[PDB]
Amino acid sequence: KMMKNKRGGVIDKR
Amino acid sequence: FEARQRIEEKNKESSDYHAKMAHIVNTINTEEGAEKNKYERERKLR
Amino acid sequence: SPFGGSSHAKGIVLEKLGIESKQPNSAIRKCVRVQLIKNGKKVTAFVPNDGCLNFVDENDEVLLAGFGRKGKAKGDIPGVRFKVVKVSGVSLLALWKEKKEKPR
Amino acid sequence: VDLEKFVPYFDTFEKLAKKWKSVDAIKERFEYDTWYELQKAKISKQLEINNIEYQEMTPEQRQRIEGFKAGSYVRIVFEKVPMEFVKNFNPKFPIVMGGLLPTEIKFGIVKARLRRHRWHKKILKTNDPLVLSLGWRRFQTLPIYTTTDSRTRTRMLKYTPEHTYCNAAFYGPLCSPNTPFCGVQIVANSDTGNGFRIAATGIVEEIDVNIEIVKKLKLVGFPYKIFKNTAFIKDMFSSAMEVARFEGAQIKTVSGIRGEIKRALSKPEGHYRAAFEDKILMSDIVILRSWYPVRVKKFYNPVTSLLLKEKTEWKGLRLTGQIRAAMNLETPSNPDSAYHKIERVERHFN
Amino acid sequence: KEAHKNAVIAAREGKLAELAENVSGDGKRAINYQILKNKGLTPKRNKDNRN
Amino acid sequence: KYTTFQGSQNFRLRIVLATLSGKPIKIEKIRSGDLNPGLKDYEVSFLRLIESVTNGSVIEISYTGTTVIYRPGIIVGGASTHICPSSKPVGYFVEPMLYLAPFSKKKFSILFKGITASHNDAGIEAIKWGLMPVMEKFGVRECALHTLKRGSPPLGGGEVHLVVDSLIAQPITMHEIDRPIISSITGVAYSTRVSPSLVNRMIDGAKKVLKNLQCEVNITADVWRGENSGKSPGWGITLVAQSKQKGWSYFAEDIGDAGSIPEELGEKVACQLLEEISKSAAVGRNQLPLAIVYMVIGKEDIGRLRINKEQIDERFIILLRDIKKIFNTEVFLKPVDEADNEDMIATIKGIGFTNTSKKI
Amino acid sequence: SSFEKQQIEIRKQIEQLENEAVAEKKWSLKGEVKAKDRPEDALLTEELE
Amino acid sequence: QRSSDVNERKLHVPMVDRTPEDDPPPFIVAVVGPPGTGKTTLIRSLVRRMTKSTLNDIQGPITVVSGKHRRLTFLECPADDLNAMIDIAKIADLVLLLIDGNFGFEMETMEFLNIAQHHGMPRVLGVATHLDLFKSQSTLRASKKRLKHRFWTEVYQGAKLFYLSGVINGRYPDREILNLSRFISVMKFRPLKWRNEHPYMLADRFTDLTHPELIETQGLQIDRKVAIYGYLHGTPLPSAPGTRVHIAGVGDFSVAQIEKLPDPCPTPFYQQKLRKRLDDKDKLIY
Amino acid sequence: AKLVHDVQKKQHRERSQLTSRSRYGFLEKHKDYVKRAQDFHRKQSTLKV
RNA sequence: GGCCCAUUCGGGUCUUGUAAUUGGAAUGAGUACAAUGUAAAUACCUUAACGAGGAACAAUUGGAGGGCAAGUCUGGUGCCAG
Ligand SMILES: Nc1nc2c(ncn2[C@@H]2O[C@H](COP(=O)(O)OP(=O)(O)OP(=O)(O)O)[C@@H](O)[C@H]2O)c(=O)[nH]1
Ligand SMILES: [Mg+2]
Ligand SMILES: [Mg+2]
Ligand SMILES: [Mg+2]
Ligand SMILES: [Mg+2]
Repeated sequence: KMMKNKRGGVIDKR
Repeated sequence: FEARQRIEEKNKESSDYHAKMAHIVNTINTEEGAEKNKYERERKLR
Repeated sequence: SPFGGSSHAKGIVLEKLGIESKQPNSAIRKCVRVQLIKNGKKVTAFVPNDGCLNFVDENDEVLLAGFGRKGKAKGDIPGVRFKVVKVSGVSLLALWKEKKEKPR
Repeated sequence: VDLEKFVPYFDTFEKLAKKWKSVDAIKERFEYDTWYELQKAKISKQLEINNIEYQEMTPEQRQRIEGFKAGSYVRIVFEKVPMEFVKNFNPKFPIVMGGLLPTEIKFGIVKARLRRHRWHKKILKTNDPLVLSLGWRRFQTLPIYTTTDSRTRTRMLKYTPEHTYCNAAFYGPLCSPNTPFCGVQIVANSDTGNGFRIAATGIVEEIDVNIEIVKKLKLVGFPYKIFKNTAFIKDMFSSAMEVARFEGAQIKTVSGIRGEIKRALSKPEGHYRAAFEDKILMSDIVILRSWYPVRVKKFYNPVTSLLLKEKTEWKGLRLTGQIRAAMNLETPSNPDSAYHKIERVERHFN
Repeated sequence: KEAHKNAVIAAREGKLAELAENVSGDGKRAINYQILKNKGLTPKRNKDNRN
Repeated sequence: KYTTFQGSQNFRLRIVLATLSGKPIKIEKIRSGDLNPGLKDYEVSFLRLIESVTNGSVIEISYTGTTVIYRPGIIVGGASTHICPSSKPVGYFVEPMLYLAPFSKKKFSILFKGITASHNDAGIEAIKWGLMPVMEKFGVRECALHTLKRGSPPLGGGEVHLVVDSLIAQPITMHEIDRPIISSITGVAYSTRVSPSLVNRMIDGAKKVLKNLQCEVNITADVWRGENSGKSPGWGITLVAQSKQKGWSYFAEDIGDAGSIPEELGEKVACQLLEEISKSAAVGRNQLPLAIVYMVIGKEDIGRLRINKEQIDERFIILLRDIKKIFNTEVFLKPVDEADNEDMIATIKGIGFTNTSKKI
Repeated sequence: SSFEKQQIEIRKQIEQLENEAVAEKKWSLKGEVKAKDRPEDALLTEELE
Repeated sequence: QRSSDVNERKLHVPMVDRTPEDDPPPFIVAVVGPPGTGKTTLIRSLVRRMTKSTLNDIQGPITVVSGKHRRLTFLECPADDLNAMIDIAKIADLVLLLIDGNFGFEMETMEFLNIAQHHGMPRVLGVATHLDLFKSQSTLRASKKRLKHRFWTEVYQGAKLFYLSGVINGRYPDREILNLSRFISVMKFRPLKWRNEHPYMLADRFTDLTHPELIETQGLQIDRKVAIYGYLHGTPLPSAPGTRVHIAGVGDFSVAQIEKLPDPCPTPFYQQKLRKRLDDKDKLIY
Repeated sequence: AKLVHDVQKKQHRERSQLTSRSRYGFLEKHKDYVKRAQDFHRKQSTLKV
C-alpha cells in the first residue's frame, strides 16, 4: 500500500 | 488476510462518505433555510 | 427582494460542493457555492443538471436567478433559493443544447 | 553561522542579566459603495505601491528587480537553434515567443475534462493520436478517456461520449489547472478534406506524475452440475491454485443471482464449488467482476511546423483507421458481441 | 477465407471513395448545414407543428 | 544542469527551496574532511520525509555519502507517520514542513514520533505560538500542531500531529513598515515525569525579570503526568511577547538539563526574550527566515517587511544568497525615515508562485 | 542535423506505436476473458483485485 | 427597478491588469480569413490611411502609430496553415475576421472563432468583402442580414460587422477604411488571464549571428546563434539570462542574452511629454 | 422529461446466448429469473399450507 | 380495435388505424429578361423564362409521461427498495 502510488524513491547507493 | 483488510477499508470509507454528505446537507438546510425563512417574513411584513 | 431589489444577481463561483457525491444527478451534486459581487455574501445555487455542472468552473462569473419550486420533491434540498442562468455571459441552456461555446 | 541551528546566538546569561536589570531601553515597545469597488481599491492600492517603490530605485536597480517591462523593444539572443529554422525561414509565418512558468517545464500526466466538439463528425477513441495546444505549445499525445463510475474509480472508456464531457488523461508538459485547450486530429493540408478540424475541447483539472486508470476484466465460467443453491462451475479457472486465490469472491449470473466461490474441486483442475442465493440453470453464465490496471503511453511529438520546408504538411502518428486501411486489415470483430433481435416464447410452468 | 477478406476490404474502399466524392473540386470549403443553422440538440418534433 | 551548493550548511532550506521552485540542485562536499564523512542519520531521515510528501522526486546519494542530487517532484502530502531519530527532535522535521504544507495537493496530516525538545531545534511551543502565527498572517488560516505525548531527551517517546487544513494558491503580500507594540507576555512552562514544583519555580524566575514591565505576564503551567509524559524526565519554559494589534509574536525558549536550577532557567529565558525584543523590528531573528521565504514565493508584487540592524547577521546574509541562487530574487533594503531607530525596510518582489498541485 | 536526428528517433517511435494499435490486445485488456482465452496460470502472477 | 439591474451589469470578477502604466506595447491586430478574401489589400489600405505611405509588399508584422497613445501591429495569418492559425489566436488583441460576402462563412473562419473562444476570446471585428459581386440589392440586403446574425452567435450580440464593396487600385474605398480605422480607435481591450500571466513577444525581425567561417569549417548542419527583436507584452520578462522560453513551431530555448533598445516606432504622446489632432509627422511605420 | 436529452434515453440492446452454449437454450435475464422465482414461491406457499 | 366517464368495481359508444403503397394537378418564396419610374438613380407598380415529394425550398418554444443493459452507486429482514 506504500508502493502503490509512488514513482520516485530515494536511491541510496552507499 | 487481504479480504479482511479490503472489507474493513471499504466499510470505513463508506461511513466517512455518509457522514460527509449528511453534514453538507444539514449545514445548507440550517443556514440557508434560516435566510430563506427570514426573508419570507420580511416579505410578509411588507 | 432576495437580491436587494434586483431580479438577478452576478456572482463568483467558489466551489462545487456536491462534486464528491456518488449518486449522479443528485440534489447535492447540482449545488455550487457563489459569492455575490454586489455585497460579497456567499450563497448556494442550483445548476440545472450535472451535465451543466461541467460548464461551471471555479472563479467564473455567473448570473443567478430565483429558484421556484411549485411543490415539494423527495430529494430537494430546501434552502437553496437560486439557480445559475448564465455563466461568463452565456446561457447555460444554450451551452447545454450545444448552441454556443463558453468564451474564456 | 548556520540556519540548521534554529535558536539564535545569545550572549552569556550574566551579561544579559546585568544588561536587562533595567528595562528602560525596551519600555518604548510596551467606505466604498459596492463590494466590487472594495476589491478594485485593493488591486489599485497594490499597483500604486509598486510604482512608488520602483520610482525610488535607480533605473539599473529597477531593471534588475522588475525586469524588462512590457512595451520595451528588446533584442533576445538564442543559441543552439536548429539550422532548419534559419534556412526554412518564411517572413509570412509568424514567430511567437512565450515565457514558461516552472510548471510548464515539467513533464507528466495531465488530467483534464474533455469533450468531442459538437461540430466534429466523429467521436474520439482511446490511445488515438490527438494534436493538443496547451499554453504556448502544440504537440501530439495519446489520451485515455475515463469515467468515475459514480465517483468510485477511474475506469477506462473506449470512446468519447457523443454529447458530453469525459475525463481524459494524457502525458505531456504540465500546465496550471483550469487551463483550457483545444485538440485537432489533422494539421496537414493534404488531409484536410471538407470537414471541421477542431476535434476536442477541454480544460485541465489536475497535474500529477502518475495515474491509476483501470479497466473492467470479467472472468467467465459456466455451470456443469447444479444442486439447488450449490453449483459446480467450470472454465472460470485453469488450475485449483487459481481458484484458491479467489475463494470468497463475489460472483453473479447473467440473471443477476448472486453467489460466492466456496472451494476448489480436486478433480478436474480449475473447477470449483459455489453457493448462490437461488437455484441457477445450465443456460446461465457466471461472471466475476475484476479490475485490471491500464497505463498511459508516454508519447511526445511536438509540432515543429516552422522547421519544415512546407510548414503546412506536418504529419505525425496516424489514426487507427488510417493504419488499418494502409495495411489492408479488416476492422476487428467478434461474432458473439454482435446484437440480434430476441424473440421470447411465452413462459409456462408445470 | 481470403475471398471474404477481399470483399470486406473492397467494400470499405468503395465507401471511403464515395465519401471523397462529396469533397468539392473547388478549393473553397463551405460550412455544412449543421454549422450554418446551428440548431444544436433539440427533441424530435412533429410536422403538424410546422403549420 | 544542477544548481550546485557546498557543505551541509542550510541543508533543509536548500531542499525546501528546490521543492518550491522545482529546480534540481546538487549539494556536494558534505563534511568531506571529517572522520565520519557525508550525511548524518537525521539528514537521511529528513530526505525520506521529503519523499513521503512529494511524488516523482529523485534523490540520489553518492557512494561515499558526500554528495546529494535532488530533482524535485510535486508536493502532494496526505496522511503519514515519521519516526524521528534520537539525534534530532520532532521540531527539526516539523519546521521545514511548514514551508511546504500550504502548497500541497492533499492536506498534510503527519504524525511525528521521537524526542519533542532540544537545546538547538525548534520546540513544540515555538512552532505553535511562534511560527504558526506568522503563517496565519500570510494566509494559512487553518494550521495546528497537536501534542499527543511529550518526550524529553534522551529517551524521548513523544508524539505530535501536524495538521495544515488550509491549502492556498500562494502567500498574501506582506505590508508591515512599523514596529509592533507589545501588549502582553504569555508562555508555557512544562514538565514531564517530575514534581509539579519545578514548573512553578521556573515561572517565579521569569516573573522576577519581567515584573518591571508595564504589561501583563501570564505564564501557563502545563505539567505533564501519566502515560503521556514520555520516557525521560524534563522541563522547560517558553515565553512569547504578543502584539494583539496585528497578531505578531516574539518568543524565546529553552529546556532544563540535569542539575540545573529551575529558577535560573526562567530568569535566562525571560532575559533572552528581552534581548530578542531589542534585536527585533517586525519579526524575531528565529521567525525571520520563514517570513522572507513566504514573501519570495508570493504574488508578483512588492511586499514590505521592516527589519532591525541586529537581525542582519551571517544567517540573514547566507539565507539571501541561497534564495538568489535558486529563485534569482534579490532583497532590496532601504533605510526608514525615522531617527529614533535605525531599522530598514526589506522589499522583495514575489516570483508569481502558484499552488499547481491542487486540483480545481 | 540535430533536428533530423530527433525526427529519426520519432519516426522509430511512431512505427512501434502503429504496430501496437494494429496488434491484438492482451488477454487482460479484452473484456470477458475465459480460461481458454488467456494463458494458463496467469492470474497467479497478475494479482488482481 | 432598472437602476438595480443596470448597476448589476457594472459588476464583474475583480482582476489585475498587468498592462504598463506608461509606454504600453502596440496592440497585435491579426487579419484572419480564408485565402483570397482580401487580407493583403486590407492591410495596405489601413496602413496608407494611418501612415500616408503605401507598402507595395507586406510581410510579417507591421507596426504603425494609429493614435496619440495607441500603436497597432498588423499580422497576416496564413490562410492555409492551421498551426499558424492557432498561435496567433493565443496573442492577438484584435482580430479582423474577413468573410467573403458572396461565398459566405467558410470552415477556416469558423475554426478560428472556436480556437479563439477556448484560448481566451479577443476583440473580434467582422469585415465582409466581395459585396460588389452581388448583382441585386434585394439579395445583397438579405445576405448581409443573414451574415450578421450568424456572426452574432459566435461573437456577442451587437458585434460590429463591416461591409466593403470593391477594390480600386488594390485599395478599399477611402471613407470605408476611415470608418474601420475609427472603430479600431474607440475599442477598449480587456485583460485575458493567460496573456496577463506570461511574457510574450511577436518577433519583428530575425537575424542569424553565426560566424560565417564556422558554417564552413563544420558545415551548414551546425547549430546557429540567432537574435530576435520585438516588443514585449504581458508580464515583465526577467533581466537575467537563462530564462526558459518556447518559440511556437521550434521548441524550448534559454535566453542567452537580452538588452533593451530605443523604441523604433515611438508614440508621440511620449515625445511631446518630454484636444490636439495627430501631427502628420508623428504618424510612423516600422 | 425535463433537462434530459433524447440521447440519454437511448435503448440499450439485449445480448444473447453464446453459440458454444446454444444447445442449452435461451440465456435468461433478470425478467426471466423473476418468472421462475415467483412461480416457485407460489407453489411452495400452498404446499406449506 | 379506437375513443369517453369513473377514488372503487366497472360502465358507455361505433368506421376506425397504418410507424403501408400510389396519382396527377396548383403556386409562393427564390433564380430573374424588360419597360415604367426619376435631374440621374434607388424604391414602387406592371411584366417574359425557370422555379416542389424528404415538396432537404429541412419555423421554433415549452410541458407531461414512458421503456431498455451480461452497466454503475446506495440501504436492507435471500430473489427487494431507492
Ligand atoms: N471584387 C472584389 N475583389 C476583391 C475584394 N477584396 C479582394 N478582392 C480581390 O481578391 C484578390 C486577392 O486579394 P488579396 O489581397 O491578395 O487577398 P489575400 O487575403 O491576401 O489572399 P492570400 O494572401 O493569397 O492568401 C485580389 O485580386 C483582390 O482584387 C472585393 O471586395 N471585391
Ligand atoms: Mg495576402
Ligand atoms: Mg439568431
Ligand atoms: Mg404524394
Ligand atoms: Mg420560418
